Formats: sequence, structure tokens, C-alpha cells
Amino acid sequence: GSEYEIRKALEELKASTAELKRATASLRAITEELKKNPSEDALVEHNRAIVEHNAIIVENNRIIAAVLELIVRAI
Amino acid sequence: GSEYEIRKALEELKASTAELKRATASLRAITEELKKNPSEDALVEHNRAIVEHNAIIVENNRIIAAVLELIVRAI
Amino acid sequence: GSEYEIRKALEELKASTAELKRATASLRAITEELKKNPSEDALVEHNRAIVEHNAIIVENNRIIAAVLELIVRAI
Repeated sequence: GSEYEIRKALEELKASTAELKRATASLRAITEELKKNPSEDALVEHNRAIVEHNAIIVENNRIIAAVLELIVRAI
Repeated sequence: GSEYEIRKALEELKASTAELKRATASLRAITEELKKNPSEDALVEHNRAIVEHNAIIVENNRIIAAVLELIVRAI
Repeated sequence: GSEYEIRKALEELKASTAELKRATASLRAITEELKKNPSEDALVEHNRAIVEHNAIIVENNRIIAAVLELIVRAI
């Protein structure tokens, strides 16, 4: 069903958005610690954390694109 | 009204997109300065700027998700 | 045509998503190399790569916003 499939994808998007919100909270906390106590080791960890955060954004966009296709098929 | 609400959310998305465009312009400028004059202090500031930019993307995605829900209710 | 225009924009989104997938693959590879062999020179290159990746996300979001407007006009 078009309606059921769209809601399923929107629920996946909701879960991805919440995962992103949690990751943003962690990233902002280590950013404040980086500003207080900078070092090469801290920067490397911070860069790695940014990349993980970007990967969550990419998944969020992938789901958005899937919802758009389902909508276009429904209309 | 479904039509009015969707347009309101799209106007919020338009404003978020413009905020992101301005932030990208700033971020690219400090990236060119980082490449010219690297240092730990410059890297820490740059990492902090990336995180702020990512936070704007996250807000843009949040608005997109809200528009998708309004569309699904309208169809 | 509303249908043709939406499909054209979704094809542009598909191409942008694939560009992002390729960039993510590169970014993850240099992140693993950063963790193995950190240095200031490696960090500067990594920061520059993050910014390029973020610019692809921004373009993906721009296309998404354009698809949303076309959908709203079609419904």
C-alpha cells in the first residue's frame, strides 16, 4: 500500500533524525572540550567524529530521497 | 489550511537554505586561509566552524522532514 | 509537464546522491589513514576534504528543496 509504505519510510526517517540529534549532542560536547584542551590527539578524534556525523546526515538524505520517490508514485 | 501550512514551512526551508549558503561562503574562505597558514589554533577554529555548519545542515533536514509530513497529510 | 519536470529533478538528485556516495568512500579512507598516521599536514588535508564533502551535501539538499517545490505545485 502506498500509504503504508510512505509511513514506514517516514518512521525510518524519524529514527534517523533522532540518531542524528544524539550524534550532534555528542559532537557539540567534544567541540567544547576541544576548545578548552586542544591537542593533535584531540583534533584527530574530533575529525573522526565529524566524519561519523556526516555519515548520519548522508543516511538521512538517502531516506529523504526514498520518501520523495514514494510520494511521486502516489500522486 | 494545508496549502498555507506547506508554504509557511517551505518559506522556513528557504530561509534555512540561505543561512546555509552564507555559512558555506564563510567556511570556504577560512578553508583557503587554513591551507595558506596552517597551525593548531587555525585547525581548532576550523573544526569548530565545521560543527556549526553541520548544525545548519541538521536544521535544514529537520525542516525538510516537516515538509514531507505536511505533504503526506495533504495527499 | 509536471511529471517530466519532477522526474528530471529526481534524476539530478540521484546523480548528486551517487556523487556523495563516492565522496564518502574517499573521506572514510583518508580518515582511516589519518588515524594511522596523524600529522598537521594530514589534518589540514582532512579538514579540506570534509569541507568538500559538506558542499556535496549542501547541493543534495538544494535539489531536495527544488523537488519539494515541484511536488507542491503538482498537488
